[PDB]
Amino acid sequence: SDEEILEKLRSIVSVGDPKKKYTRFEKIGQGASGTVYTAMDVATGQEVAIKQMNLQQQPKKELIINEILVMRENKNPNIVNYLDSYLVGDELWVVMEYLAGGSLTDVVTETCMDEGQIAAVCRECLQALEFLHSNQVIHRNIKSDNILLGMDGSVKLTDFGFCAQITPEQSKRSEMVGTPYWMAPEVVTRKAYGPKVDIWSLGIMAIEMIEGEPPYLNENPLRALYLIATNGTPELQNPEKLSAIFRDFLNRCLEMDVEKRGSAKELLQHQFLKIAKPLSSLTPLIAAAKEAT
Ligand SMILES: Cc1nc(Nc2n[nH]c3c2CN(C(=O)N[C@H](CN(C)C)c2ccccc2)C3(C)C)c2sccc2n1
Repeated sequence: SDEEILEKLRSIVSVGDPKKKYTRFEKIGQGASGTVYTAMDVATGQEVAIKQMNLQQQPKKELIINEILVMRENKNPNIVNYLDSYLVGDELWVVMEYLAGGSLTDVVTETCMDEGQIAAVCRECLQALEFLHSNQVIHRNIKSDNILLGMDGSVKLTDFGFCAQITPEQSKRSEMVGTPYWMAPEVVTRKAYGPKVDIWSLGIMAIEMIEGEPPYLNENPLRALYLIATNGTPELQNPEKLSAIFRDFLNRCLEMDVEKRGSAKELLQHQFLKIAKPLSSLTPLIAAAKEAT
């Protein structure tokens, strides 16, 4: 019975020796959620990022299976590409594309962004969001840490461990999942929510690009969880620094009324995304974040 859920996971993964298909292994990161290596596809000569997790020691097969499956059926230019999976010696190896420009968290916490650079990032993310939302997938963990950057300034979404599928029959969801500071109020208050929670988290992510961090970050997770549920729409520290069209975009991402809050399809047409700079204008941000590290 359990955990015979592994049979699905062992049926998912590709077979064969990952050692044979990839060489030039170099460690690039090592968090609590695994360790990332760079490597070269012996075939195409292409560079890949391989995440290695301890298995059991995390876990949870139900949701890590969900992560693989969801990525496979949801390929998009604005989503970090999933390549392969291999289970070797109680380790789950997930081969992903390599983005060398680091994360949006490096940028937002070490640099200042102009409205043109923020609009370019918001656009790419909404493009990924509209695609997932049309395929009835809710990310539920949108934050700057899950935005990866290409050396050319490419903006791509990652981390599908927390996503959830939806149907016309079950159009909502009720689990208190995600990361506290980015969580929509309707999620914090255990109400039935929809895809628009990702829109809220995008808005908080925009606040990151503005102020360097999401609201209440000095407070502890539970304290922040309380602050969100009571205050509703978060206040900017210096709202007047923003153009009126940026403030409008923000207010529509952070609208308490789910019905009034924008959808990804809607927000892609907003006048704030007009003044978007090309993605090349992100490379000095990237360069700046690298320095001071
Ligand atoms: C680690 C690292 N990755 C880089 N680029 C990447 N290319 N491809 C990928 C990454 C990072 N990735 C990733 O899954 N990171 C997650 C954390 N994220 C999701 C919140 C992670 C990091 C460390 C340990 C476990 C899990 C993938 C998509 C494989 C880069 S660029 C400069 C430094 C750097 N350091």
